[PDB]
Amino acid sequence: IFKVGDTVVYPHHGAALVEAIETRTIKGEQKEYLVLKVAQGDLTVRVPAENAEYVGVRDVVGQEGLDKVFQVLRAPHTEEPTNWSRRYKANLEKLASGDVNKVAEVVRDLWRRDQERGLSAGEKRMLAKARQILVGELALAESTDDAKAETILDEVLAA
Amino acid sequence: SFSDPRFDDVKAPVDECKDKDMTYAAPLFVTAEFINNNTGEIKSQTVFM
Amino acid sequence: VRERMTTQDVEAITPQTLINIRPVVAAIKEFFGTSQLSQFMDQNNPLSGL
Repeated sequence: IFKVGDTVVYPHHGAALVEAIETRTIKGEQKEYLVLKVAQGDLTVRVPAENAEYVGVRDVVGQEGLDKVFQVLRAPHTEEPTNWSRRYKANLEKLASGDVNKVAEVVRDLWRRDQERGLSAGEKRMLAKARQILVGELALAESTDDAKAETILDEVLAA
Repeated sequence: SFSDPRFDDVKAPVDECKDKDMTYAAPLFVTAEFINNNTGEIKSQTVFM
Repeated sequence: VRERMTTQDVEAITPQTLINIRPVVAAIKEFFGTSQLSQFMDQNNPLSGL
């Protein structure tokens, strides 16, 4: 599955690259830990090859996944009722889910909010971090530059 | 788990510290390490201390 | 660390988010200043400095 140079997503730390796989033994078992280090967090994280999908690591989103996430960011109005604190807990859970589709739904909801009403400090920090991780994902899914992805966001948010 | 305390060079030379009231100091970096037993990982960084 | 070791969500924490240095830095800074073994260097000549 995985090899050196695999541009890979890692919940929750977003995108990151692998340097190698070290032949380390734990409990008499020479496990093949893959040594992966992220760019955002600035840290390395090595993990067994086996439990990759179990912890939740994933190949970068393919172009059809990109199309679906754009379609989810261009999604309809479907919204939550009153108790914004209820929605705060909800969309924070969504963020914690680490799925690109759900995170896009988070950022789209907060976009329709801060466009119209105006968030609070916690709301804006929420939207900021969500947009950060989503920009990282899009930049490394299109295989493009940073500001390009945010521009694609603001232009897809517009429609 | 912690390990490997290393000092970078001082941030201000002595005389300028004494002048501007800067306390003559130097940063600590400590290579931390987080390990989950149930699944098995490492979260190794270079923390500013 | 062990306090927020569980309040945080597993498979999401980083040591940077676990480690809080503020108590360390406060402890040091309240040692060198304001502690009866951290004194003004009594320098009214080289011998007193020594």
